[PDB]
Parts: sequence; structure tokens; C-alpha cells
Amino acid sequence: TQTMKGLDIQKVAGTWYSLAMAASDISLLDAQSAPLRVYVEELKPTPEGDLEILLQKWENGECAQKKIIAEKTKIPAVFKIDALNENKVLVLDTDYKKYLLFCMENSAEPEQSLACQCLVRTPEVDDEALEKFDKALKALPMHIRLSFNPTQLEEQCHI
Repeated sequence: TQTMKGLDIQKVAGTWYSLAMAASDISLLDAQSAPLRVYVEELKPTPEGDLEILLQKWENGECAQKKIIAEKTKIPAVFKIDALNENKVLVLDTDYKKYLLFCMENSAEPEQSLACQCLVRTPEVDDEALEKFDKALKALPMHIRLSFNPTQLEEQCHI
């Protein structure tokens, strides 16, 4: 468990770039159409305190815009993106203004499906953020890690 203490979810509002992403299984992130290959654009939290995510996911030969609600929980750094409320999104760490680390995990067999990202505010490769991402990662059963250059970060689906 790495989790962000004293997370003001309101301060994560706005634009983010999926600088890097890692997952427990290669097949979760290997191809463009892989199921956890998602690209965050914006985080819109509701006054309720729930969290709306605009993302892109490569879909029917097309980068597709998607909108998703992660529902809040008693834990402020932990949300539930609705399936059977099966998938938890945990915010591991953020400074609000440069980086944010999160992971998503399957409830049923956790290590079987776990993906995490290093989000940044700008399309620049932040060495500190990626350092922080790689040390949050040391402790986890990761088998695929991807990262993106500034050009790719300004393109839909990091293409």
C-alpha cells in the first residue's frame, strides 16, 4: 500500500498526461488496443467528491474519447470505477501541480490485474516523477512498463 495522505481530490482538477504506465501482465498494455492502455486527458471531480475521468482508448480502428466516473469511498485516495464496484483506483502520491501517481486494481485476483500510471501536468518528461513512479513500482509485481516522449504526449492515443 502506497496511498496519498490528505488528498484533496479537488486539487487534481484539470489536464494530465500519461507519461508512463505499468502493469502486472504484459497483455494488459502490450498493443494499442490492449484493455488497460488508456490515456488520461482531464480529471473532473464532482462537488459530491466523486471523480470523472476523460480518457482516450484505442478502439474501433480509432482513438476513442471515453468518460468514466470513479466513485468515492470512505478512503479519500481510493475510488471505485463501476463494474461490480470491482476495480479500485488508488492515488499513491501527487503534488497537484506537476505529477500524480495512481494504480488501478482488480478486486478478485489483485496481482493478476494491476495497472499504474505516472501522470504529469505538462508534455515534458519529468525525471523526478518517473523516479517516484519507479520506486512506487519496486514493491509491485510489474511485467510491462511503457513511457512516452513529448511529441507522442501531444497526440491522440500517444500515436
